[PDB]
Amino acid sequence: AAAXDXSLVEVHXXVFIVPPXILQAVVSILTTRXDDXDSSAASIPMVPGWVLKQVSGAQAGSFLAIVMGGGDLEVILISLAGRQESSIXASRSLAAAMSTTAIPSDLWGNXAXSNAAFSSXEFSSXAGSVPLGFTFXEAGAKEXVIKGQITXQAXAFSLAXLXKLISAMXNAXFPAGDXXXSVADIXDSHGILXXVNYTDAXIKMGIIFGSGVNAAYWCDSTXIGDAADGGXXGGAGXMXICCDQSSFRKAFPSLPQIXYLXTLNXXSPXAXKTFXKNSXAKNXGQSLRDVLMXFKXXGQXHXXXAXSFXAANVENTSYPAKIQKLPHFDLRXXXDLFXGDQGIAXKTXMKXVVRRXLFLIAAYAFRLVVCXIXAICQKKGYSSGHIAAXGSXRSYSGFSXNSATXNXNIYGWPQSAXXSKPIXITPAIDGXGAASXVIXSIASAXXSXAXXSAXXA
Ligand SMILES: Cc1ccccc1C(=O)N[C@@H]1[C@@H](O)[C@H](O)[C@@H](CO)O[C@@H]1O
Repeated sequence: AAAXDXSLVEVHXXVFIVPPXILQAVVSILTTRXDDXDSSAASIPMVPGWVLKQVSGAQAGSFLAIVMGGGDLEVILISLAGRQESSIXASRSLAAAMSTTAIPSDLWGNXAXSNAAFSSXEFSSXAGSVPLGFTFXEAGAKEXVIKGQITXQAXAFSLAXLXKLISAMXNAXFPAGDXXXSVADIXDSHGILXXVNYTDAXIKMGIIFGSGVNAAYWCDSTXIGDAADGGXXGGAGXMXICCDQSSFRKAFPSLPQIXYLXTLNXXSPXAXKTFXKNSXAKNXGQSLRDVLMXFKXXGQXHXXXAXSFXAANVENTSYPAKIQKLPHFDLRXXXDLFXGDQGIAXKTXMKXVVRRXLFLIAAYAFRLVVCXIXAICQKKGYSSGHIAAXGSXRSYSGFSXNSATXNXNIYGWPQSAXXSKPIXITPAIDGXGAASXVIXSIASAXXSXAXXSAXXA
């Protein structure tokens, strides 16, 4: 707007501007950290998915899948057939009071009757008995696919006595009632690599850009450190990994962690998942709020104005999103927002700063966010491929285009349009649902023809 203001704006341009050189530096220690975690030790979990097989698109049949979080349980029935799939679903809301039940039988009892309900709805007969895939985004501890132990409750549950294998926990309540078999317990990122690969052979990774961020890809058993248990395993071929890289650089030798980012760390149930904190859009409204508050204090904006704004995480992700989507010019939509929302009255020169700031903040989450994608392709040597992306942040103003060209940056591609880029980020197929059904079909057979599903016991 005015000189004093433009100055302050260019310095925020210095703070949130992240050049390829930085991105290249980050990507480089990312390769290494990746390696680190596949080795006998390392800070990125890099937990094997136990998906030992590619997948054809020629796999057929009826498969069950569920995923539940706080709120709902999605039960999906999916119909598989020579590279296409038909899903049908239903959701059930967690009985208020579940999450904090004293009795564990309650949770499983819940998923078993919902299951009973869906089948009775869906079949009303049926003879064979169908495999089920449980996507349990919560805590590793898969020894095998058919496994799964709660490491720690996320999503805000707290149910006494579980850090057990959640699997035996649920089937039990099945027999009791009757009809299906839990053949695989998995992660949402795995699911999207898999289901997405069944429909598109060119898929090289499965990534989520939502509240949390993570990715999955296929490594190969001989390039791992798990090599000490196997036998029936092709002796060097096809192992899916759940990176759980939202923790990269908790050591901090290389993310361009600004003062705003330190603060966000601190105020968080502290000091972890720093790659997530620096590229998760879940925190982008709070990063926006901090600079804003910082300029108020230095008396450059919101002169006079009252603050109900100085409330940690008052601004969610939808605030910069909306400010970025502001179509016209005098940024009429932001003024509306700040106003009665916060009851602030800003002039258009401020709105200009608020917008330019949302701008920086979005683009850098989008840029940093692909550093672990290009790290995989490099480490695994994928010169071309498709990255199947899922997450809420992909229905965030210009995120798709941003990471895309961030990638063109890191690599150096001189290409006009995205569609022409060697590695393209495309939308995934359903990770949580179908991906979990496609992994059961894979699983089940391995069991069937008993080929082996985990580390030698
Ligand atoms: C915080 C924590 C600690 C270690 C291992 C798992 C977690 C986690 O929830 N991480 C989840 C991850 O499992 C999931 O794939 C993504 C995308 O949905 O969201 C977070 O990153």
